[PDB]
Amino acid sequence: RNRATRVECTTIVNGVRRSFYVYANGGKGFCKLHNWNCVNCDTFCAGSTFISDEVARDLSLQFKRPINPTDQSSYIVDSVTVKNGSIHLYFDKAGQKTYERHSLSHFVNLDNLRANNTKGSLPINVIVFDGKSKCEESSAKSASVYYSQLMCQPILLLDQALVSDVG
Amino acid sequence: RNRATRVECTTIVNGVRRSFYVYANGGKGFCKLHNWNCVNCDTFCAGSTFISDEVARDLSLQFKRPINPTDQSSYIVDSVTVKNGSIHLYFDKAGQKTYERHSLSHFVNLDNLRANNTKGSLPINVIVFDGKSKCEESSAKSASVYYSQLMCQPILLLDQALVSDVG
Amino acid sequence: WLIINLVQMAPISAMVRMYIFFASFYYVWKSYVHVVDGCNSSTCMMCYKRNRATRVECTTIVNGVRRSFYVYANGGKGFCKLHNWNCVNCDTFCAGSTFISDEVARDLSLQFKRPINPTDQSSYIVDSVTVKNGSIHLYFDKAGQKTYE
Amino acid sequence: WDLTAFGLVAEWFLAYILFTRFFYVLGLAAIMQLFFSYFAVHFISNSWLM
Repeated sequence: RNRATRVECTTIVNGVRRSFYVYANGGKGFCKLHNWNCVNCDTFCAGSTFISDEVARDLSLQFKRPINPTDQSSYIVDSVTVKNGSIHLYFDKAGQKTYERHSLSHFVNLDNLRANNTKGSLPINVIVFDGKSKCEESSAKSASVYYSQLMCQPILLLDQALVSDVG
Repeated sequence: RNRATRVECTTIVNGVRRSFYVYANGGKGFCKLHNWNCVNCDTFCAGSTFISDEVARDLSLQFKRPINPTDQSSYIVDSVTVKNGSIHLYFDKAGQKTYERHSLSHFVNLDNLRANNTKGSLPINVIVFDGKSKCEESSAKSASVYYSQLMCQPILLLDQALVSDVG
Repeated sequence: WLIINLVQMAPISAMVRMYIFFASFYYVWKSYVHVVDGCNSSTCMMCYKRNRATRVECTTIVNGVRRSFYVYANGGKGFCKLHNWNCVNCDTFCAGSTFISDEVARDLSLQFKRPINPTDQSSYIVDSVTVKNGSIHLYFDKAGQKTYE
Repeated sequence: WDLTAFGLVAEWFLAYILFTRFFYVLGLAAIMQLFFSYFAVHFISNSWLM
């Protein structure tokens, strides 16, 4: 019936309503795992379908049919260890302890990465917030879905106190 | 029935909704290849009809009748070679390897050409983005349809790393 | 009295056999559902997913041309806990062996949606040269230890 | 040779191909018939309506 490639939806960040697109296959396959027309929905490359939990229920409310989400919006870090110029971030995943690695060059300046920057884009997949301030944590949680929908793959949350002492 | 010259539609770039016009013949011919009233739809000159794939499905949804697109929104470059002050850009086209040439004077300053500049207009048909950053690639992909609808002919995408070493 | 009649309807063995029949049918139906439609746990790759194949294709940028290359695997037999990859004789260098570097490790981790561990650095710097018996010896430092070829 | 079972299997396969909303009630009837034929006797007493 529908050959559309992008699906529009809205989200609220910092008290304003933004918009972003959700990509679709366009007419091939059905992907009965989450009953959506997806293109290679197993890789975090650009252009791949990514249905977050927060927008899955809104999409399944606009389209009157059940829709199953694929990945959670964000996860909370628990431990970080530096090694030979690389940093490992540890977080839980469906009850299993996993880790991810990134370059240390991105952590030289936290201010351009924290929360809602002036540029409006994130250079890396992590975000830094103060754990004591409730408002900062709430704003980071709110912006997590938007930044995980603008680019594929989930967003990892870093506490400022935890990463302050390692750098 | 309709003698209108321009058709309105909308697109989303950088989280805001812009508008642009689509030109029509105005009452002569039917162009059964894509069942739309077009004026000389074989030349990339100004004022010619240009139906991109991304907006073709939206137009065929506003107008309850099938509409066939003419050209894809954008293509990805694969190789560049300089020669006697000229640069050739190689990209695939329907399974055939083709190339396009442009002057080297436009590449002296990449910053006024990359992504969404302050001016809001592109001086040439190419765009430069960082391949490592997912967000930059997504923004370029989103703006590609808008910049290929503001002016005729498709937009060619250049990776910043690829063109960095040749200049 | 209704409960008394219900509980004394049939002997225990008949009840057990009837429960076994329904349980077997339910499990057969669930297995049939699991065969076609796919399971939720796609991370473990179960058996309905690919990426168990011997070869994996990736791309890299050199000068002005994008080049492709293959990455080898065991095809499903065995798994390495240290490298988190289906490596084959990764401790020796030969035709058909596997080699992962940080320049490709991140891309492969992004493609497979799980972290992987690179095995060695891409390149090293030679600091001294010695020539003997018509042969040339190149010395370099690796992890604080002297090595030569 | 005899091939009645293969014919019945083909009929069931073609029925499963032509899936509708009312296949479930037929499957329920078939499984109930199998269950009743397999045990019977034990839980049938009095109650001529039953």
